[PDB]
Amino acid sequence: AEFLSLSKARIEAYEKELEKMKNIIPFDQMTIEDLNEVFPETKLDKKKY
Amino acid sequence: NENLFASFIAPTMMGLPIVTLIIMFPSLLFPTPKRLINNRTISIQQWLIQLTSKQM
Repeated sequence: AEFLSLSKARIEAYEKELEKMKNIIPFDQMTIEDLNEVFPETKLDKKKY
Repeated sequence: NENLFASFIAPTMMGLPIVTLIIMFPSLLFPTPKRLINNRTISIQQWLIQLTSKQM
């Protein structure tokens, strides 16, 4: 009972993780902030290289 | 005595006209886009920085 539902939320969160990936880009030239969800940004002095 | 060069005597003038316009003007040659894909004239300015930011 528990393992079929604990995998179901892991199926439900994975069903939400891909549908948010379709939200980010409506076109190749789409947006500079909607592409700023998957690829990350951070605080000052994170990216060393 | 075939080819005689000439010269002209004239003052060579580094005058000082109104400068604070002339300083600001090579800022507006470079634009900055708020978009993901850009418009193929900033895109070769944006590449030219990537190079020489990887040597300093």
